[PDB]
Amino acid sequence: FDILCVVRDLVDEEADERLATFVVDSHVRSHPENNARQRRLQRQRKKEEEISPIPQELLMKYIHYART
Amino acid sequence: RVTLQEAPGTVPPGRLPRHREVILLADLVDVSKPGEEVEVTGIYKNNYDGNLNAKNGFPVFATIIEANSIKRREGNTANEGEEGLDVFSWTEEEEREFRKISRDRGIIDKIISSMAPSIYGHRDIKTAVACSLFGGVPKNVNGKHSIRGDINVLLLGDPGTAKSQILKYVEKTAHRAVFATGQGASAVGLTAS
Amino acid sequence: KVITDQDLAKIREVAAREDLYSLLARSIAPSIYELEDVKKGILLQLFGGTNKTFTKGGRYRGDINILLCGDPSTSKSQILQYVHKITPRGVYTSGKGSSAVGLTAYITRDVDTKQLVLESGALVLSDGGVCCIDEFDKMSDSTRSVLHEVMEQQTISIAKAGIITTLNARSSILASANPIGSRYNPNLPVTENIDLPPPLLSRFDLVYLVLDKVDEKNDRELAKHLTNLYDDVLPVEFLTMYISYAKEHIHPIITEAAKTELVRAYVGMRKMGKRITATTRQLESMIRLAEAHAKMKLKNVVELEDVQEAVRLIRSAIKDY
Amino acid sequence: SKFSFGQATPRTLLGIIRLSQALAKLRLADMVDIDDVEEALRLVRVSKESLYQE
Amino acid sequence: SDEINELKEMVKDEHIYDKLVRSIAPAVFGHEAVKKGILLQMLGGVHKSTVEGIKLRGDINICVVGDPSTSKSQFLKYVVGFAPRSVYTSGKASSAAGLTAAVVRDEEGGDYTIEAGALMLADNGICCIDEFDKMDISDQVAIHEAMEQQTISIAKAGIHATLNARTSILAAANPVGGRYNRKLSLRGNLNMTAPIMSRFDLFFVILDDCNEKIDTELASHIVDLHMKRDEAIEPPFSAEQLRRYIKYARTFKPILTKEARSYLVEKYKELRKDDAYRITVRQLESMIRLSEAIARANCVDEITPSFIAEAYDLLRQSI
Ligand SMILES: Nc1ncnc2c1ncn2[C@@H]1O[C@H](COP(=O)(O)OP(=O)(O)OP(=O)(O)O)[C@@H](O)[C@H]1O
Ligand SMILES: Nc1ncnc2c1ncn2[C@@H]1O[C@H](COP(=O)(O)OP(=O)(O)OP(=O)(O)O)[C@@H](O)[C@H]1O
Ligand SMILES: Nc1ncnc2c1ncn2[C@@H]1O[C@H](COP(=O)(O)OP(=O)(O)O)[C@@H](O)[C@H]1O
Ligand SMILES: [Mg+2]
Ligand SMILES: [Mg+2]
Ligand SMILES: [Mg+2]
Repeated sequence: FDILCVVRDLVDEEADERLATFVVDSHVRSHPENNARQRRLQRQRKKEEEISPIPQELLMKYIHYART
Repeated sequence: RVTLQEAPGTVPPGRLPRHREVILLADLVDVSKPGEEVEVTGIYKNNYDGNLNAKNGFPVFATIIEANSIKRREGNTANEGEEGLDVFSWTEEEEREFRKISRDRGIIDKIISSMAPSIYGHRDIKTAVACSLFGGVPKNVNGKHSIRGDINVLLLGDPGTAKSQILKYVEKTAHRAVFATGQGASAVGLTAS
Repeated sequence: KVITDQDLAKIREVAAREDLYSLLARSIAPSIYELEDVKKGILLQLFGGTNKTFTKGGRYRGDINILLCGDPSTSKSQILQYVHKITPRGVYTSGKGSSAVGLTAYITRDVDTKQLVLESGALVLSDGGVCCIDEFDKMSDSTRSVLHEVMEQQTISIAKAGIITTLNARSSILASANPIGSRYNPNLPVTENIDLPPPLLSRFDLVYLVLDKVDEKNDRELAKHLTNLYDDVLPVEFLTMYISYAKEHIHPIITEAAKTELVRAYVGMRKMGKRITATTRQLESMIRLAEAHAKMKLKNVVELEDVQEAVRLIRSAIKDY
Repeated sequence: SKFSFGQATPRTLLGIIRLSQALAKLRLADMVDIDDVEEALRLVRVSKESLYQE
Repeated sequence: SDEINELKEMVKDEHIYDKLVRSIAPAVFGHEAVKKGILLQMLGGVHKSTVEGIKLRGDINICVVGDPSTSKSQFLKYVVGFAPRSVYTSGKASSAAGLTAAVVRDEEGGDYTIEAGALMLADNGICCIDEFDKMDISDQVAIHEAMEQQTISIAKAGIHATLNARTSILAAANPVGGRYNRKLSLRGNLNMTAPIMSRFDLFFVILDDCNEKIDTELASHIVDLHMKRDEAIEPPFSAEQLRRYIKYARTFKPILTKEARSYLVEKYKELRKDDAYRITVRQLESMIRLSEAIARANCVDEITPSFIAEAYDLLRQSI
């Protein structure tokens, strides 16, 4: 194994607060309720922009191109 | 010719699968490999079968599919929202966009930050995942020495530290991915049998 | 190849007899000597309790299960053979036995016809009757799980070969067991001797420990009986017909006096023991036994006598336990 | 003690009467005699105990 | 039209929430705490998927521990015969399939084939396991992915597949000893390990007392069940009414308000502090799941802090 990543779960006020806030925000963001196809794509892009600097599909294409 | 069978995921639980025979003409051959999950666009055709009639006792016609297009659905359940036969293929404009993105100084930081955006932290598990996804360059020195060019990663952590979600994201992003569980995998289910 | 009005009159005349219980107990096992309690329990199991089909509640089983464990010298398989000869419906099986058809439903191939056929097991074929299992000790894990499911849900479910079906198995069980060694050791508890899971052993309403203790008087009397083999008794056919009629027509119902007696008996049994002398299962078992006893007398009402008889049979088995 | 093969049971009885009946058949005399029963008992003893004690 | 009027009448009731709890498994006596858990499990939580294909579970798992003869099985029996999709099984499964999937090959030529399991068959339903404390090793490892990832992954000779297992597990287990030892903690009384214990949203413990009054009350109730038959059971709402209302509630998809979000973070912080290891990140989502289910019971599309508080008590009771 080239890289080993050990993950520890420790109780910390600041870390717990930040993680809980992010998890709650993500859960609210993914709520199903929260041209027509173009409008859907635009709202999906707006939702994605919050948490990722690069579009996911563009990222997959980038990875494939770089590998090939 | 291939034997198309209902995928385990879509068949009702505990019921026998149904199958059809798909005919692949020129330029379509070898595109689908056994054990894969594919979506087949074709023509639904029927023909007279004597043995069928004989066996059934009724005038029943055999059925086949003449493949028009094949889309590799294996490991692409979460990518069904896109369009095109291949979602990992690119156009010339997209290649220019890739070059423009790459020329940026902070490309690596953005790439790492874009790995599993829904997972809060673990910037050390995202860096390793990105490195594994991109991989290295295999080498063959003078045709005698072979050096591996892939990166393996192991996550040894606490029960609720978002490891399975990371694996699922890697499966979604990778061009060809396979997911297996601990005891669900046999010594020859991996490798070859 | 090599029920009438008179039959009903004869049945009613027999029922009117005062010593009907003893007569039936004797007629069940003429050749078995000095096992009155076991014979009474077997009779009550044969008659069975009342099946309740509840709206809002579900299904409450009226069957009675009896376990015949103890020393190998005593007669235990002959009792099962007699029960088979008497019960209108039932099958004979031994755990881990290739000769028997099987205890669980399975999917097989019809050699004759080269066709796929779903064959029902012994428990399914015993629906509404008594299933006698000769050798409970040696049994497959799978078979034990099937037995647990049958005694819990009363249905067998199979989801193999592309078939998803559930088969009714509303049948009573009368199993026999032997100790781990050459004899049953009184010092150790019953659970250790019988070598069965505590869960599966706690589902039998009545548990009988027939032990061949070496007693001069008992040995002499048994020898006299056996050598002589070389109180009226009813024919087997009439007994089977009587059981069939009682199980088909009579349906007893609990009354206020029966309710009071049952509540008082359960409270008293609980107060005996901290050690738990009895559980709620010991109340449903008493209810079933009282209903079966009422069935035996061709009564549509459960009275105080039936409850008194039930508490006594249940208590004697608990005392062994 | 642990030396005994097993406790006598009514099965041992039935076997004893079976052996006595077989010996009577051998004798060609209808009535089973005490000698036949004694012979069966001694056969039962010498089948196991005779060699075990050695 | 008549049914609609009944539906509107039920939601108009002020004490609707209490009545539903009291109308679950009326045969069982004096176990309102367990009934509330089963009702919430049936309603379930909103299933959500992130913007990159990561799935967030929305099903509630309940484990019931109790001494023998405590109506543990009765709860599973009622759920089996009431919920639309459900399967009754036991940890010591007879079938080669078991809880999870298994592979069977017709002898010779014929290739390996997939045989459905308990969890598979109960897809989009509730799988009731009679004895969770006796599951096979294979199943114990296998059930790790099913309870959280909602999938079953198999890679055997010539066959590889991912099987949907979107089910809610309602399991009943016995204490490791003969009876529940109050002195020891819940972890000690249970053979379950930390990973599995975290995947369960709620825990319920049923004890066996010996008080005369309790025994008399329980003993009489059972007798009247056989005596009065259906007349003995008079729940506020019949099975048909409850079934229709539950289906109506599942249509709602409540959201989290701004006040609830801030309150939600604070409660998780307090819960983690007391732990310092039953508490983890999975419990933060469990409160979200329970909060949605409680909102559905009230037929309300916005989760208020009061609903969040109610979820907090239920998790604390499990500790
Ligand atoms: N009360 C009794 N009356 C008559 N015979 C009896 C009695 N008790 C024991 N026996 C005799 O004991 C022998 C027991 O035979 P049986 O076939 O019932 O054994 P079993 O219980 O199946 O034995 P094992 O556990 O060794 O398999 C029979 O010969 C039976 O005659
Ligand atoms: N609170 C109760 N109300 C009514 N009946 C009860 C109650 N508690 C126990 N019982 C009775 O207990 C009997 C036996 O219990 P049940 O079959 O539900 O499983 P259990 O013994 O608790 O579980 P297990 O099989 O895991 O030991 C049931 O028939 C039920 O009538
Ligand atoms: N760092 C994190 N950021 C966001 N969500 C998290 C994080 N850690 C855990 N979670 C949540 O908790 C759950 C963890 O389950 P999972 O990671 O599948 O278990 P395991 O770690 O055993 O594979 C996930 O559903 C995930 O949404
Ligand atoms: Mg995991
Ligand atoms: Mg026998
Ligand atoms: Mg149970």
